[PDB]
Amino acid sequence: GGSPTSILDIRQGPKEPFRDYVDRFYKTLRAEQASQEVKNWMTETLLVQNANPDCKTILKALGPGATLEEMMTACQGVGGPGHKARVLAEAMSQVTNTATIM
Amino acid sequence: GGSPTSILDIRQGPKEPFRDYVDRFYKTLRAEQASQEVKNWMTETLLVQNANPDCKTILKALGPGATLEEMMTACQGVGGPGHKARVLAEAMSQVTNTATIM
Amino acid sequence: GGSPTSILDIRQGPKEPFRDYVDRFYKTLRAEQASQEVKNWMTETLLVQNANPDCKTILKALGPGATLEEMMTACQGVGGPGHKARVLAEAMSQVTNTATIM
Amino acid sequence: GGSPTSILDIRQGPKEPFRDYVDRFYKTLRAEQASQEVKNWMTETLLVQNANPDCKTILKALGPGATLEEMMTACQGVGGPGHKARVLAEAMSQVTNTATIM
Amino acid sequence: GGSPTSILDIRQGPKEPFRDYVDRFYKTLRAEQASQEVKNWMTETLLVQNANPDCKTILKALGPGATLEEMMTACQGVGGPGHKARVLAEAMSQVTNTATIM
Amino acid sequence: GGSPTSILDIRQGPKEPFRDYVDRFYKTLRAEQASQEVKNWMTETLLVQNANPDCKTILKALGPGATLEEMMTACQGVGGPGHKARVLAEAMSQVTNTATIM
Ligand SMILES: O=P(O)(O)O[C@H]1[C@H](OP(=O)(O)O)[C@@H](OP(=O)(O)O)[C@H](OP(=O)(O)O)[C@@H](OP(=O)(O)O)[C@H]1OP(=O)(O)O
Repeated sequence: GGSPTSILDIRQGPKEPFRDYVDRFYKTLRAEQASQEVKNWMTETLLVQNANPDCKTILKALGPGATLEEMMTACQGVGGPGHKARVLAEAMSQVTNTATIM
Repeated sequence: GGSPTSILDIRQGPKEPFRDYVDRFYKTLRAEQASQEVKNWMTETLLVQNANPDCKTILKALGPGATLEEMMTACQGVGGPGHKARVLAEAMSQVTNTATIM
Repeated sequence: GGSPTSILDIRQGPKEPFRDYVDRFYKTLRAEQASQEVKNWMTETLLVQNANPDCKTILKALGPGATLEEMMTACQGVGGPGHKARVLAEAMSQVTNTATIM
Repeated sequence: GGSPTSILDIRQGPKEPFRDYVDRFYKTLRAEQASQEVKNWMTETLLVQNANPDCKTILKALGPGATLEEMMTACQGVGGPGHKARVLAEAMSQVTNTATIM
Repeated sequence: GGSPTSILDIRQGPKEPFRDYVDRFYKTLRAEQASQEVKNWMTETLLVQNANPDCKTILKALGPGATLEEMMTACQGVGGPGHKARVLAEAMSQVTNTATIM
Repeated sequence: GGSPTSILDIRQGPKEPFRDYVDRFYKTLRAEQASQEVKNWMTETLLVQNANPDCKTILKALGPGATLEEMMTACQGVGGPGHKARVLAEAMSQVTNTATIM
């Protein structure tokens, strides 16, 4: 499901922010020789799924229609204390209130 | 919204400290050819809004129109045991008293 | 057996991402002059096992059938806020309820 | 209030240890063209104030009159488990007992 | 007894992977001139004792009489979420239930 | 409290391992023109106190009679889970039980 260099073998490091992830997302796409429309929805589906579950959760959180920028800001912070500062608090409240998960 | 290398793109990384983000910001603002008043407010609107939810929200935390010193000290602590530490024990207290959020 | 430079000796770094470790494994694997199928069943048997208990455990966790992509998506979650948030989330309440372990 | 390269613009990176930040301060101070006395008092009034709220709170904590060595010893520990750990332990207990803050 | 570089000094960077440390042990062991066997038992007695108190601890948990491989399977989990996660949960529940220690 | 480059000015980075620090110090000590004996009297008191509050305290923690074997063997874990697993496992029991400190 994606050969080396192909935008399909492109993924946001588990810790890689969206801002860092995104840059290369398209650099490796440019490596892929696909029409814009071919790469377009790829630019979309490959980006988000391969965008590190912290971001995917955010991206999905931003609700569809999100802009590469909107997701970018929310999932950009993914990586440094910018986002993590908050996630430690929420992850913490993810267990305190939501400890029971079914 | 925001072209590459523009002060608009300029986004304090999450971990990106204010003194750091702020340093490349203005170096970058210098790079975008804008009028004085244009850079004058970009220096503002792009510095606080795209200032990494930690620093950014800090500026807003300090209170709007915050003196560069107020956002600087407050955000110049972003990335160190000075501020980062505050986030570890404090967010921890956001879930202690403020865990119930609606 | 499984001395250095062998896909056997190929163990995802403790923190080496499935995206990297897979590359390492697949880089040291190619370096390993094994039959194609041999590499493939190593890719199947060695990978899952010598893949960093975080990814490794996941591999088994996704349940058999995990395409290289499934173990990839699941083991790609591992390494940052995406998954770490969760590991922290469970290791925390596993201790709370599941503290009693026999 | 403080131009670039001036000791006024000199600020201990949040994580920047005092040992590193002191060098950058004085190295930069050398760069700043201020009388020996003017540099000497910057060395005092600037070094402390722009010394990373962590080392900065340590300087005051050591108590005014702290010899550069005193702030150095205490503010040198800033940046690693040396100080960061102590902070984790103190901040940790600052929320346990001191959580109520007015 | 045991000066720098001599395997005796050979120690796992506490965060250093067992695999790397071990490589350092063995890479440097080769550097420490001994009888074939002498280097080997060092490989045993020194490695466990000087391999990151966590791995040092794992090894004992790996079963006195641990093979270099077994500990390799476990200590490899060190330096990674494999262990960072596990330690977090255990230290977490040990203090909670086992808080009273005598 | 020690001139630059002198073994007196030799200080284990707050994160600097004792292994690295012990090595920095001894090289620096050789650089430090302390008599053959003075270096030995330096290698003793300086090495213990300037070696990063984490080790430094450990050195005292090992209790008097701590030979390089004790401080190196303890302060070795400094930097990662070896020494630190204790910092995180015990801190948990240092604040929970010992939070009240007078
Ligand atoms: O110990 P690791 O699992 O390898 O985590 C490290 C560790 O961070 P923590 O303070 O959270 O433990 C580093 O700090 P030190 O071990 O050197 O103290 C830190 O880097 P800084 O020193 O610059 O704060 C770095 O975080 P990062 O590089 O993201 O800023 C992070 O590594 P990972 O999160 O990538 O595992």
